[PDB]
Amino acid sequence: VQDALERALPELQQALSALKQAGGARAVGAGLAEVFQLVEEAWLLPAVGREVAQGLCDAIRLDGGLDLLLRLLQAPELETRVQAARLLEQILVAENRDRVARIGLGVILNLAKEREPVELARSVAGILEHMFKHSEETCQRLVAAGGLDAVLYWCRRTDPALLRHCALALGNCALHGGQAVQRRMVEKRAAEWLFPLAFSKEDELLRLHACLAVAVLATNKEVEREVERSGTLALVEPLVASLDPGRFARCLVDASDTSQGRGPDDLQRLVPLLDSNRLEAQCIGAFYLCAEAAIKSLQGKTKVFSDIGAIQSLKRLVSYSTNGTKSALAKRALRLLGEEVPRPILPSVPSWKEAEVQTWLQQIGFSKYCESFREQQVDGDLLLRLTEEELQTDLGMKSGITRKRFFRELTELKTFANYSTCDRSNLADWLGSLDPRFRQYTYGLVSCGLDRSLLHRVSEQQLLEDCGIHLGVHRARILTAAREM
Amino acid sequence: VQDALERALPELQQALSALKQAGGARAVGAGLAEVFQLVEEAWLLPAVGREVAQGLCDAIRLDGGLDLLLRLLQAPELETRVQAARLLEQILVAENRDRVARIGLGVILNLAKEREPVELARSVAGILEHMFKHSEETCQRLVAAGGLDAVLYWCRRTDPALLRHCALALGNCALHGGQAVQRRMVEKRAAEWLFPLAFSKEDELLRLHACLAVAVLATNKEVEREVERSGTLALVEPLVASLDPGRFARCLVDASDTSQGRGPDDLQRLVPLLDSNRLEAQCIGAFYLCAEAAIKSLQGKTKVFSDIGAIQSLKRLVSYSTNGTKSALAKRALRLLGEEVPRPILPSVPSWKEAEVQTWLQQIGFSKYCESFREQQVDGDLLLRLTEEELQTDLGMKSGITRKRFFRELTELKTFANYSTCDRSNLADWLGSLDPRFRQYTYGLVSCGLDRSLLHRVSEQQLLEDCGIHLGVHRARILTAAREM
Ligand SMILES: O=P(O)(O)OC[C@H]1O[C@@H]([n+]2cccc(S)c2)[C@H](O)[C@@H]1O
Ligand SMILES: O=P(O)(O)OC[C@H]1O[C@@H]([n+]2cccc(S)c2)[C@H](O)[C@@H]1O
Repeated sequence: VQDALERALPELQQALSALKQAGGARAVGAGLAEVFQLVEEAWLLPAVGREVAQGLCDAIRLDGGLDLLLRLLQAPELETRVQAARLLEQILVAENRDRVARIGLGVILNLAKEREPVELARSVAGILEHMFKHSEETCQRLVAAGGLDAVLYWCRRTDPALLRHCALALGNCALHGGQAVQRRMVEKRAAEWLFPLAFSKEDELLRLHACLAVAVLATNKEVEREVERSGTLALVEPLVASLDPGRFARCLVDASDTSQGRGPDDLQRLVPLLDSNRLEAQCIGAFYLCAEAAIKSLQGKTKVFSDIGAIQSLKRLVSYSTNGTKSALAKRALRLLGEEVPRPILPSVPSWKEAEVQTWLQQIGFSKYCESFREQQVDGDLLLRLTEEELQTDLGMKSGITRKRFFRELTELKTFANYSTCDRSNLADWLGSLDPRFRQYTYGLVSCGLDRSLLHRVSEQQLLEDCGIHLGVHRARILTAAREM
Repeated sequence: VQDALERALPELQQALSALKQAGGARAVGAGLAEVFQLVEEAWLLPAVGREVAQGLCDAIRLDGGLDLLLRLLQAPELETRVQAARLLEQILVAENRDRVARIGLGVILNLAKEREPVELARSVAGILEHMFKHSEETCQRLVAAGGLDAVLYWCRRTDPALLRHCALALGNCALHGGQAVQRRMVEKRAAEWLFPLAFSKEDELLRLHACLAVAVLATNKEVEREVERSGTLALVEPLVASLDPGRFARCLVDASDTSQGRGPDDLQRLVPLLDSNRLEAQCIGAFYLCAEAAIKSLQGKTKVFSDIGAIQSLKRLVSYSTNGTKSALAKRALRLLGEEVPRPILPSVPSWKEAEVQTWLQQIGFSKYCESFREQQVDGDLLLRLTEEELQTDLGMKSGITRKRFFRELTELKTFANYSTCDRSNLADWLGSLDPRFRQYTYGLVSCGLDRSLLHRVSEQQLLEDCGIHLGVHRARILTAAREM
């Protein structure tokens, strides 16, 4: 499908040569308009626009296109600025992204001080958004000085494209930025400014991006207080519930902000939102994943999600979902990828009987051992207290790899199980507060009769032997937490 | 092919005898011209010039030819110096190199102070450039005092041949010199003076050697700050991308600076540039390797690369390349040697399924066990956490040699894998900052639940058992690094 490359690269080289030869303002503007048209038609090329646009961006990278665009962007006249920034925001691929991070930092901030031209402001917002898509060190250095002031000022504006770009930029800050970056942004009242934007009924896209940024901020368990004080959290769920993934898929074809799909890096960033223990974050992540799933199915690719690994997260959500809209979104996405829909699994693992054990074993595809469990009368308690030796000898799992897979499944089930039948001190809640996966040990401690009050007097040997916590790091963390009452 | 040897040895002996008998300036000049012509025709002898020139250099080494040239180079008249140095730069093989390093230090420097004669300066630059190929202590001593000033002054000159000699000299200083030598050169503003040279569009060779020196300096992670402040880094990639190795091969036949190939030691120095973790350095290394591959294939030698080991680096680059220019260069170089081009492997190693495992196993040529991997349902997580005993028993690799080979392949894959799916504290980035190979351990730490923040509270036993870091030295280094936050 390189015919388009042979169609565009000669014209692109000619246009780049003209742009380098363009010393006059009119010639600069004409060349910038031509290259902008070329990159736009490359982007909108049906079902193949992404890779051809990336190739055009690479061809711009050679011949020093980036420095030429920066040079034209430093010109006194605003026409050069607007045209150059319009071109640049379309071509800010990861390679050009890091090149700008290395070289062009500081001029972009200075021209971002030019908040008055809204037409320029939209393009500058796109530039800084794509910069936020870059690594975290760039996030601190840019967001600290040029980020919050410019993004908040343009959020206070009313133009739709600028607000949409600002919301996307804030979402990228929340995703690629560190917990310190999110903390600083939250302290900068960013959520409070986003609250009208998410409450702005005009555009669904702006509200969606604002909800995404709010959810990613809520993933930080240190600033969530003022985050929920913003009130957007109670707004996130009704919005995602009201919207239709199929409707969103049919739309955005005309408004091609994401019509050509979304970068695998962006989806990889989104995936952690599923296992975030925050219902709004999981809702918005599921909605985005379902929308991108529909878009890719229209394009005809589903392997990218498996490469990212969202399949496992979605299936775990389906098996361990209590909400209705989360279940609907996950099932719809899985059916969009042409994947099986697992039946929800009964959470009362401690009270499980043989039927539940057989069902769960068949669900993890371990039928070869099912009868043995049925032979051994395995129930919830025994399954929860199952050990390596018992699995190997009594149940005949003589291959270590199979035992490792079984213990991985058991770890997942333990982490996402409800122990309300047995515990009474909410030891599971405390362990999850320390770390989600720590919940895997909860029943063991319950099997030991340990209590929160008694936790400060437990020992390492008691943890390893009685509680069966094989990992030394987890034992050390638990002991350190328990020593502090 | 000793016919050339018996053609040259008697004539060379006669010329050496005449030069020894030459007391007058005119006789000295005549003898020097004759021996220079002989060594020139010996070097340019088709496809066999190297060994015959080496034999001529050995014949000069005997009969005190080196000390005769030194004494003539100590003469008052400039003509004798220029002729003697013209001969010497051609006859400065490694043996003559070390002899001059032992004996002729300081007189060469003193005549290098005579920077005014540009024709003499060319030969002096050649002498010092070849001298930089010697050991690092000699490099320290001689480069520290005379080399820097002479090369900077001659770079300030306009002679293309002198400039090319200086660029090659700086590249040799960067390669053969130690980290202290590189630091001293960087402190001498070397890259800043190189910037106009690389920016001088006239000579492709001069720009290429300047970019080579810049890249080798950039391999140092202590002084790269001012190196990228020089600005040549943004120019390195366009140069290598624009040029064609075939163009470099068909050309330079007349300008026989490298038309007879390059010393295997030089290629051995070049190979580390491929695994230098810096895109520009790998680009220039790949370009040089492809050019030398073309030259050798035209000559008909490919085993030299296997002896040097560039095949492994090229294949690792091809498998684990994200850039297009590097991929194209490495693929073309491998096709020059008639070696298979491996298919690039999916970087999302944690998210691999059975098909990816089968593909990777077939790529490393471990087909004999693929079905077993299929039988045990090994996936990315299991493969990354696979142990010695599990491999030996479950997968039936009873021969420890095969297990060591498989674990070496797994170590390489881990070092070059992408863990962004699993980790979130960028622990891989920190480990690579400590040491690239340390990246192999990252997943294990991720499997242990360890992050950057808790790194300072890990212990040796936790590293050995939970993280499975078998090497005690690596464990000690990681613990020491973690103790310092
Ligand atoms: O996520 P990616 O594409 O690697 O990087 C973002 C860059 O791509 C352009 N873009 C992506 C998608 C669809 C359209 S119309 C345009 C953006 O303008 C930005 O420059
Ligand atoms: O070749 P090596 O061992 O890297 O360098 C040793 C000597 O060979 C001469 N030489 C080799 C080949 C082609 C020409 S024109 C010249 C150089 O003058 C150098 O002093």
